[PDB]
Amino acid sequence: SGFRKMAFPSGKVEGCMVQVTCGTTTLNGLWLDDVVYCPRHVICTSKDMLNPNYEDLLIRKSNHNFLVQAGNVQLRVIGHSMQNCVLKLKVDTANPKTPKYKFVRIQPGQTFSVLACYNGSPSGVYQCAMRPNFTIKGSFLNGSCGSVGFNIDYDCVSFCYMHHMELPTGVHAGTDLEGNFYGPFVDRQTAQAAGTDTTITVNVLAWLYAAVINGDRWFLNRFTTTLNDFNLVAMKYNYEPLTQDHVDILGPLSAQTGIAVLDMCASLKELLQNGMNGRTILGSALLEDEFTPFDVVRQCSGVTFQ
Amino acid sequence: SGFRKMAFPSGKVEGCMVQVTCGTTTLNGLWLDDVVYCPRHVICTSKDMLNPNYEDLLIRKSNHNFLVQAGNVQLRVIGHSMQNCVLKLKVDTANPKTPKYKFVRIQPGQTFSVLACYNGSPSGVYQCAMRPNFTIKGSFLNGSCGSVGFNIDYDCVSFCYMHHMELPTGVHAGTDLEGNFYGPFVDRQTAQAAGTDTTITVNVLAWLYAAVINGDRWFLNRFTTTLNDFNLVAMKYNYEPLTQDHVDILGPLSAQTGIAVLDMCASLKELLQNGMNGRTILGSALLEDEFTPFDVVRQCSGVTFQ
Repeated sequence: SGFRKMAFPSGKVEGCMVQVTCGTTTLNGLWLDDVVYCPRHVICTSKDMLNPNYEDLLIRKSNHNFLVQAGNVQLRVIGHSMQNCVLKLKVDTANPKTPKYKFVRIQPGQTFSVLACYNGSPSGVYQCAMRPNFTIKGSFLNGSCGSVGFNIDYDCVSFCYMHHMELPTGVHAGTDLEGNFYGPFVDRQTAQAAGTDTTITVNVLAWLYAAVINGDRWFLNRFTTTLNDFNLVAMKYNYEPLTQDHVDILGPLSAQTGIAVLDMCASLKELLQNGMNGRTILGSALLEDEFTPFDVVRQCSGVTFQ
Repeated sequence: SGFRKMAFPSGKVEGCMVQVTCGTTTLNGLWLDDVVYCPRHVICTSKDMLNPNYEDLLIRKSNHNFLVQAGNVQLRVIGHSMQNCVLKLKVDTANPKTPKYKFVRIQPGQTFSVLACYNGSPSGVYQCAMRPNFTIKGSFLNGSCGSVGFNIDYDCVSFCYMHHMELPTGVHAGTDLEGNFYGPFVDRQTAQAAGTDTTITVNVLAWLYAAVINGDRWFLNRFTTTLNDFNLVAMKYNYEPLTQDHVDILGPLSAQTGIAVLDMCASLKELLQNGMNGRTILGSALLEDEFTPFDVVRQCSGVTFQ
């Protein structure tokens, strides 16, 4: 038993991390088959970033202007291209360590693992969630740009995130691997409003199920509630409204614990309205919303990937 | 910026995980050079576990009684032997993916990464702390036994933990890679008393420093305190006593932030006596003790390993 915030094993992703250098700037790139993916702002200087015209900036660059190093192997750049906010550097040799992979645009409220990298070398891996406002609360220092987030689905690495910038408010923003930002953000050094963030209600309920599986009763109540009436309380505490799609997602957790979803909603309702009274759930003094229902079933059944 | 509970990249360790099966039991093994290391209790049945005579049990076993699976290739076991509580299965072929590695016995309060595994397949990775009572609060289901914990020190994998058992109270226990348990525990299915656990005071201070580095300084108070007077307060709240060794270890964080170690203890003293009053520190409503001072410096300077 036990419950932890678990990241996917990163081996398959480590093999794809390269160092990409253009002019003075060095960040991380993703080498799959014979293409390296990296944030296009690698072609910028500190002052360019205030208002870059990326097309003009890239025109002054040629293939040989790009220094791509994969460990100690020098890669040869035979093409360069801009797709939305990502740069696709065509290189002469395919990555032999290329895993089975696809590019995926995830939904707000889904989770993924991040392999934080500096100069193309992996330093850590951690789990996180794409917030409802399309930000992520991560750990990215100078030169972490181009680090990617991913899920593993059996043998297939699903790349969903590439890191581009820290907002003035300290949260993080980035693109899918086709270069479309999550949210309203742009790769330019200006103040940028993230939305009002909300708590991912379906995730919080999945975590309450994880609590019961592991021995925590105490929040279980004698009440129940209705879908319509729970969302009234949700709106007051800035929880995402619950839909029937969400209730269906919680079916298996419902069936294993024997606790109907609206009964768990009633327990959560009392928690929002009266707090936790300085007691904890699965060791936490707050309500946790960074486990999807799939994350909970994986950790409580032991799904492996090889 | 940002701060996360970050695990080491797991690639080098994934390459060493195999599946080891004996009778009905299947758990995980660590294939380094031509030896597979796994818990010796794989040679036990459910009923054997009540009181195993491991010497007699291992005498009755033959090489062919050990089915070692590495991906799709089954390895041929040409020897078996017991070193304390770990079983050493000599195999026909040396692991071509063997990293530079050492076997290390860690101290209570240090941290390490766990590659949680089932049937020899990596399923997840997370950071954890060896508690002062020599247990770990991990996430281990049936067949996770033999999962290992480790640190990376530049290029060398330092294996420090092998998982063996869940205590009846739900916490976890295991050995170093020489088969010596951490703590008073034994590999037999009986009630086993773990110690009184305490909070790792030096880790909490490291995290408070991590908080200041990242912009959370509401808890900074204007006072100081003495080492003797702080430990008096610490003992009342089941914190580990702080030593000068601990103060010296926090030196670099002290110098980077401009907050003397004893001033930070004064902040912590107040935090223990009046709680957090519904504020958070680095997103958390409780005081975190699973980051060592080295963990904080790694994540705040961006040290990589590849």
